[PDB]
Amino acid sequence: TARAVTTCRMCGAQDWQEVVDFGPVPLADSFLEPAASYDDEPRYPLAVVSCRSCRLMSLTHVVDPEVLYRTYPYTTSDSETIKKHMGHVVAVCVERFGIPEGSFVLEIGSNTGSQLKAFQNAGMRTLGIDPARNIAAVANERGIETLPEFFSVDTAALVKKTHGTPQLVLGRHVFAHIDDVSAVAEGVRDLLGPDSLFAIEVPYLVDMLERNEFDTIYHEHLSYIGVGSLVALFRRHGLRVVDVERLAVHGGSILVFVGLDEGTRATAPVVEELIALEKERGLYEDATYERFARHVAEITAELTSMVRSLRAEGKRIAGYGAPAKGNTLLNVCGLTADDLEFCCDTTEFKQGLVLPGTHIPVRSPEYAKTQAIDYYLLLAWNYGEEILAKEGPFLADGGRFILPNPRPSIVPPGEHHH
Ligand SMILES: C[S@@+](CC[C@H](N)C(=O)[O-])C[C@H]1O[C@@H](n2cnc3c(N)ncnc32)[C@H](O)[C@@H]1O
Ligand SMILES: Cc1cn([C@H]2C[C@H](O)[C@@H](COP(=O)(O)OP(=O)(O)O)O2)c(=O)[nH]c1=O
Ligand SMILES: [Zn+2]
Repeated sequence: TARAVTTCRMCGAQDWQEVVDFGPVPLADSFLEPAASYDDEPRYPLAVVSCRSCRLMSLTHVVDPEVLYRTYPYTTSDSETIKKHMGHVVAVCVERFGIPEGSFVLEIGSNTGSQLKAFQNAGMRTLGIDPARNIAAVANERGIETLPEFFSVDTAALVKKTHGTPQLVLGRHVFAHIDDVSAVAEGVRDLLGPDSLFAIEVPYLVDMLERNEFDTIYHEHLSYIGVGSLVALFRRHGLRVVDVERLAVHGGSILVFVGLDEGTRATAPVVEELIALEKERGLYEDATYERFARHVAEITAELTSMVRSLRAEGKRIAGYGAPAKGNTLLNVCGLTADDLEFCCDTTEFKQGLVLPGTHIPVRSPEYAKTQAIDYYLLLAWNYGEEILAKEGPFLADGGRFILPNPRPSIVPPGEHHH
């Protein structure tokens, strides 16, 4: 079973309001071999709570990281969107903070090592840390040195001893996946020199609330983060938030730079600005999260009836992409193989498998192109621009997409938008 949250990860208080509860839900990245039955499929409570002190949003429970990540088989996206964004991460880190060539960049949750590869092409020394054994072996094979472990205070000390002081420590979409964020902050503090930086990229709570991105709630995602809660945490570990960049990726994200409290790096005014913006948009008030809650109920209900209505008219519907978040979407909406006949997905490992809970089949794009699908529910909506850009033939044939946020809508729209 999953361990229950007592006190807050960031600020250490214990005072939260309930925001939404989806009950027991199977793990979003636990895809299944098809056929037979699925009686023993594990399910865990999926509910979110908001800490009234620092306003970290968090799941009620913490599924064991060993279970989640040790055989995590899914590689970093090889999409043009992510290739470009990884190049941008390098650019921002190097150019904004003046990291010279030959500097050392450590990455937490480095996966297959593609982000590090880009840092190596910019002339940097690198090292990865990722517990997915399979994936770490691929990175190591490719020539990108990766320790096959979770990040910790002791692994941090092993890195310092063997590899030295990093000019940059990077964690992309991994900081929200770690329960003991205090230990990370400690390992980081020990690692950083006077002008070293700790940069983390996470989905921005402001964007999640405003665009009603409830499908981004899943067990892997323990935290849902704003700038406020991070300052609260780093205060308690001799670390200080020095800069933030808002990004379009993954439905609205923040790339947060953190340095030693008593180090070289000055705090930029942007940090205060975003903290003021968070207050100004109701993040410290109960109503905001009750409003989120009904938006979810509204979107969930109108998404299912929209799907079931179209099916009743004799239209065929499939899912486009089989991302982790799509499995929250379809489980919460209670959709099944009768509603979506398959989900197409470019991930070879996923092809031939079946989705968690809903048990919808996952098929290949080459198969999908042989089927007369009228609507695709766009589950990988964070890649909307890239996806729509290569689906001209489908759209030209009168095919349509259903987007789940900010509100359910049909692409193409009825008129040209300027
Ligand atoms: C969703 S992925 C992020 C992959 C990559 N950073 C990206 O942005 O595409 C989460 C990755 O972090 C790894 N991970 C999870 N918990 C970790 C921890 N405590 N320390 C280091 N890596 C971790 C997982 O094995 C997985 O490869
Ligand atoms: C960009 C793109 C992604 N996909 C799929 C590949 C991935 O399995 C999924 C995107 O998942 P992603 O959001 O990158 O991560 P996660 O594995 O946590 O969901 O969508 C397509 O099928 N076609 C596409 O054009
Ligand atoms: Zn808190």
